[PDB]
Amino acid sequence: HAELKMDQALLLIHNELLWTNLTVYWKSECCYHCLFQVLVNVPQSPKAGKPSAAAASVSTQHGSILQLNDTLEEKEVCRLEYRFGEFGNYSLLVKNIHEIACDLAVNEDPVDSNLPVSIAFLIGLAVIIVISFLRLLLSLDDFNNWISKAIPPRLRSVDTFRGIALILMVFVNYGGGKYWYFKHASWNGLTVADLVFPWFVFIMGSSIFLSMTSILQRGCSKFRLLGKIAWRSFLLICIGIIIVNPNYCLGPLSWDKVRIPGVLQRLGVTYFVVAVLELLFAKPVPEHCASERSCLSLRDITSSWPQWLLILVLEGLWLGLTFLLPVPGCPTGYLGPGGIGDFGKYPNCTGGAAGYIDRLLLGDDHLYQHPSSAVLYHTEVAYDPEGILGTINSIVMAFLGVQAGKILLYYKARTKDILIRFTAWCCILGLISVALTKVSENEGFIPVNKNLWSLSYVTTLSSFAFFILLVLYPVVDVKGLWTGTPFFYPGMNSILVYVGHEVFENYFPFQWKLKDNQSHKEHLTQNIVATALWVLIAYILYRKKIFWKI
Amino acid sequence: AELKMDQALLLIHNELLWTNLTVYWKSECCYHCLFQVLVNVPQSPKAGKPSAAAASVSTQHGSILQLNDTLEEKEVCRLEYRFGEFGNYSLLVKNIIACDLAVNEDPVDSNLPVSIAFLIGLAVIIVISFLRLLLSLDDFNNWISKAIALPPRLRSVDTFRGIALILMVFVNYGGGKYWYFKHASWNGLTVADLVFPWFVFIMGSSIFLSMTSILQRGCSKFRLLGKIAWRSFLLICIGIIIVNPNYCLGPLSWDKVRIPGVLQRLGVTYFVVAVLELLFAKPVPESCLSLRDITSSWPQWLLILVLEGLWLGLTFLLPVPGCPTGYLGPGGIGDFGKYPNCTGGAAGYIDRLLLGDDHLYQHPSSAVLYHTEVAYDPEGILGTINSIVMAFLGVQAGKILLYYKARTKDILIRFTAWCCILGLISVALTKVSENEGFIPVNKNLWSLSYVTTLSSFAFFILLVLYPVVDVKGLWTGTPFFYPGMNSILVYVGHEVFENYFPFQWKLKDNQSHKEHLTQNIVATALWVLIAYILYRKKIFWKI
Ligand SMILES: CC(C)(COP(=O)(O)OP(=O)(O)OC[C@H]1O[C@@H](n2cnc3c(N)ncnc32)[C@H](O)[C@@H]1OP(=O)(O)O)[C@@H](O)C(=O)NCCC(=O)NCCS
Ligand SMILES: CC(C)(COP(=O)(O)OP(=O)(O)OC[C@H]1O[C@@H](n2cnc3c(N)ncnc32)[C@H](O)[C@@H]1OP(=O)(O)O)[C@@H](O)C(=O)NCCC(=O)NCCS
Ligand SMILES: *[C@@H]1O[C@H](CO)[C@@H](O[C@@H]2O[C@H](CO)[C@@H](O)[C@H](O)[C@H]2NC(C)=O)[C@H](O)[C@H]1NC(C)=O
Ligand SMILES: CC(=O)N[C@H]1[C@H](Oc2ccc3c(C)cc(=O)oc3c2)O[C@H](CO)[C@@H](O)[C@@H]1O
Ligand SMILES: CC(=O)N[C@H]1[C@H](Oc2ccc3c(C)cc(=O)oc3c2)O[C@H](CO)[C@@H](O)[C@@H]1O
Ligand SMILES: *[C@@H]1O[C@H](CO)[C@@H](O)[C@H](O)[C@H]1NC(C)=O
Ligand SMILES: *[C@@H]1O[C@H](CO)[C@@H](O)[C@H](O)[C@H]1NC(C)=O
Ligand SMILES: *[C@@H]1O[C@H](CO)[C@@H](O)[C@H](O)[C@H]1NC(C)=O
Ligand SMILES: *[C@@H]1O[C@H](CO)[C@@H](O)[C@H](O)[C@H]1NC(C)=O
Ligand SMILES: *[C@@H]1O[C@H](CO)[C@@H](O)[C@H](O)[C@H]1NC(C)=O
Repeated sequence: HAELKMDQALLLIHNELLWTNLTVYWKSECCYHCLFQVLVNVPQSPKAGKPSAAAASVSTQHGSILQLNDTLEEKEVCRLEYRFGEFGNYSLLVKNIHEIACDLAVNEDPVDSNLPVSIAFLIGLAVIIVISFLRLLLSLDDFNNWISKAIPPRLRSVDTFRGIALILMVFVNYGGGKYWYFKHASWNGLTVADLVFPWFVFIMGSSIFLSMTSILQRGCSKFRLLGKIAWRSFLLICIGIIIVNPNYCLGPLSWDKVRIPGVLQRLGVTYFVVAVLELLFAKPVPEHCASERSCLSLRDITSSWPQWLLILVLEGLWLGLTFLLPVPGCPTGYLGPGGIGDFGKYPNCTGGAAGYIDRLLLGDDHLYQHPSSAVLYHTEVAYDPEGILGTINSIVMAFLGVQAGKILLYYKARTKDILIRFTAWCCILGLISVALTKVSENEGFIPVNKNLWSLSYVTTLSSFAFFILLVLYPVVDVKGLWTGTPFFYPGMNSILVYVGHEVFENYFPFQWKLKDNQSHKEHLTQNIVATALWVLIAYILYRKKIFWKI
Repeated sequence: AELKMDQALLLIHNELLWTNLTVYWKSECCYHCLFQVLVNVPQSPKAGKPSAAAASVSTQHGSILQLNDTLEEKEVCRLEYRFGEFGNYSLLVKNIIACDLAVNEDPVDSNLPVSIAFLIGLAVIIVISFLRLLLSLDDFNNWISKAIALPPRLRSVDTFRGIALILMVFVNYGGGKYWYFKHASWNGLTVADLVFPWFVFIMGSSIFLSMTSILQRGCSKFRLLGKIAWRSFLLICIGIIIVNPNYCLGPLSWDKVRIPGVLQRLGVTYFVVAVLELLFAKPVPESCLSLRDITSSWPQWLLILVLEGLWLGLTFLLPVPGCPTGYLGPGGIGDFGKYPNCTGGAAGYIDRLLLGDDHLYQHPSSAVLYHTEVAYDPEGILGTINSIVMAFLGVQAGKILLYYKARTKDILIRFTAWCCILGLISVALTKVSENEGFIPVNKNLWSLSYVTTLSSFAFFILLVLYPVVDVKGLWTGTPFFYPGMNSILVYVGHEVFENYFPFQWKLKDNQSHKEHLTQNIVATALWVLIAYILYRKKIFWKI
């Protein structure tokens, strides 16, 4: 409604005081321990009855804490903790009451982002898009008729899970309407965009076990499956480094500024490690005890105890490196965001041990230069979310996916046992996560961090994945009440969809110029249309059996 | 240092204290250009101290310099030297009025055998590296076990298309930024200008070679018409969406979308010529001079002649407002600058009238030389007629290849006859001159002489490829038909992956031909390798 943009409310401040230099400090409520950034400097009023006013633009995404203290006296005047709307015209008046108090007034009502659209506009847009697609499909055959008138099967629950993850990833990678909850969490906590990648690693591990056991029971030597695993991991790493990581619109690729790690690099490294582990210890899948009712046998874990032992050793290594690796110019065992986080006393300390290891082994230029904490915590250093330390927890979560595959493939005709074990695993992983985080975004022993790929992050997302599998496997596999109707085509063409949406970022169907580039509705509509078009492309590549696999 | 690629720093010293000298430059290859001012050199402040002015002159080909006084407006000397890349030329002029132009530093001249011998050396090095990398694949693994469509594709059309694809991948990436590996500014023929017409010719030949097989094997005409229409629509949509816009500048908008394009023109011509062939389709029949391939296509020939007449009439007779009728010139400063905004003439006027100025090629091939300020699309509306004509010439080549399958001599005789006829037509039209003649060879207008010249070249290439690769089998096209079978995928990939690392990386110095040429050769070799890899796995993409 003004020169504002993208969750930014203009806050006029009337310094009605006569002889006080007033400065205005602001800090979002999302910050755990952040410095009070300077917002605006409102000078003293020249005379009584003629206040001096200045214009400042506060944020809107999540809360706002305003601190007013005298610039010269360095004494607090008053504090506010308002939640300014998207395009509000809030006005703050500070004046003597008789000591000094500030009054906040809402000159113009906010647009109330996500309140107006809520679910009503979402349902309306979905219905309109569906009607338009159906009309286009029906009228498409009209042109063809005018001329005539003139003269071991793939598991479907895993496919639906991967399709859900892929749809969510395509939505949140394109922006997801540029909403704060559809983007990545700044440093800690969990958002909608933070869920997909751990789910992808979990499904990768489950598919690793499924494919491994299917190929081995087909009568194939381990020395050929090892070559397949190594080649697939190498292809993943190379594809990521060459195609996915760099933004070639900026310019040609130069090794001095090549981002070595990435999503596909991490996927390939973890795939190689966990698949080679499973190949090394690959027990044949045994038949059930013919009861299949409420069997308590833990043969699934007692047949994979070496893999579990090595995974726990790796997790202990991750904990030791995170909490006991002296980082120069940084507290040992740091988990904060740096920049202005933790009151700003460690500005060049994003990540801590993981960031130090990344900057040491790979160099500062070979890391993600725009980490998710840069926007909020003002981190000036380069931290890569897919670093080296986090690869250990990525391997751990891939192995948890392997465990889920073991659960769902050992007891193939014992769906009650499958659900019992999925419930048990979800419960125990949730208990571990709730012990580590203590139900807190930034408190607890190990908060839910994606950039660090925290152990609590892995446990929380693995519990979510186990619950999702518990919901999907009966409905989509056993009961058959559902088939993942809009989901499993991306589930089958995951790699194709990922590579395509990484390449065809700005292409017209997935991205077009907007009338209002600072509108949430326009961005959300564009991102939803792009996601729906990627689902349509995956469905087309399913109808014509074009399944790209590595 | 301060110089750029294909430029020489021309120092100019004037020993005259009574006449300021302004320096006018004009490239030798331009037909009729205004003498654009190069540098203004003031008079010498005192005797024995000539004023020094430094200017950079294009060294690609020719440099006509005229010095005339800025006050008396009278010329003092004229020189037509052809400078060299990264040179250092000092031009001293004194009252004796004569101009010396003594060269100080010898030019690098990267267009010299440093682009031939070095190219061969780079190719040898790349081949050796690839062979060494491929050799150590199975031997190491073995040593580690101790520690533990009724007829086949012609392959001549495929080799021709593969040559065209290699050329397009090389010259689209820049081709070393050489002047002869780019599109000639308006009239003229270069290595880049030869690619697209060959693609249209091969498209027509494949149109016939596939249409007759489809009709003879198991299919009807209505399903084939549906397939032709769907393929044309797909090509047009791909050209509009994926290929034409360069999305690195931002999201697509309708006010800045280029409606014409390479694939749009190919799809439109495919639709038109394939529909004509399907409508007038007759079985192929099994004589030193039969002439059946024309008696069996006389209706299509009549339609093509009518289309050619329409193209000629529109080009030479459509009244362009604020422009002479029958204008084949480039506008800008071309044709003595009397038509600053007339690029294309009738074809450009039709494009701007129908599709609008905003939906055209913002940066045509004449902007670099003739300084045109208007938008002219080489793949416009009017040139589609000549594209259809050459697609039908390719269809005629396919008719020759398919009628006389039994008698190879009956194919070579027709090929040499058609090549000679089209070469004679082109010689008559252009008067063996790039800028003279009735209709000079011009890719931007897709001139009729351009179509005839490139079709004669294509007929000669087919006449030298069909025997060698098919009749006696001297040489299958080892680096050629692998892209020949994946043409559409190769084009789409190099139109999508222009900037990706294997095909493009950062250079030590962007103003160097030995670097750009190596980059483009590596990219083309990698595209040939990718097409070969897809051929090995049989992942051919069609439609
Ligand atoms: C890389 C990626 C394809 C690996 O996932 P996957 O589950 O291993 O995917 P694929 O379908 O490629 O699986 C490969 C093999 O898994 C096996 N498999 C997969 N699903 C299976 C199932 N439901 N039942 C049995 N086997 C299965 C098969 O053997 C398949 O190969 P085959 O069909 O040739 O035998 C996938 O995780 C991905 O697309 N990642 C990129 C997305 C991402 O990481 N996003 C993060 C945010 S950017
Ligand atoms: C592929 C392209 C050249 C035109 O297609 P084509 O020449 O007809 O080749 P395709 O490989 O698409 O083949 C299409 C048909 O020709 C057939 N065909 C091609 N060569 C053949 C041969 N030698 N013998 C028999 N049939 C042949 C194919 O089998 C297919 O027929 P089907 O319908 O029976 O499957 C075109 O789409 C393209 O690549 N354009 C980009 C290149 C370009 O224009 N560059 C300009 C510079 S940017
Ligand atoms: C705004 O002014 C208040 C009032 O002084 C500051 O509060 C104290 O500032 C001193 C700095 O001299 C600190 O040592 C104290 O810890 C602060 N708190 C208390 C309770 O005394 C406040 O810090 C000022 N704002 C900023 C951003 O510095
Ligand atoms: C769900 C998610 O965002 N995952 C990873 C993320 O993927 C992305 C992130 C952003 C984009 C962008 C901006 C556009 C696009 O079209 O493609 C993307 C893909 O890239 C970062 C590492 O490269 C990490 O923050 C995340 O692990
Ligand atoms: C030999 C040839 O390719 N000619 C066509 C030409 O191709 C090009 C030209 C330029 C580029 C560029 C700039 C980058 C790229 O990576 O791709 C290209 C492809 O595009 C113009 C119309 O689009 C016309 O001059 C011709 O039809
Ligand atoms: C407030 O600051 C201004 C300079 O920005 C200064 O001129 C003025 O005197 C200050 N007010 C007081 C009361 O010191
Ligand atoms: C906010 O309200 C004040 C009150 O007068 C007004 O002057 C100002 O223009 C308003 N802001 C906008 C953006 O309309
Ligand atoms: C050359 O140009 C200068 C401008 O600096 C001018 O003063 C001088 O008169 C000119 N020479 C002649 C001969 O007019
Ligand atoms: C330079 O001066 C000469 C002298 O008359 C003139 O003929 C020529 O056209 C001039 N060059 C231009 C105007 O480009
Ligand atoms: C060109 O030669 C002159 C005369 O020797 C010299 O002063 C000048 O620096 C040279 N230019 C370059 C770029 O070396």
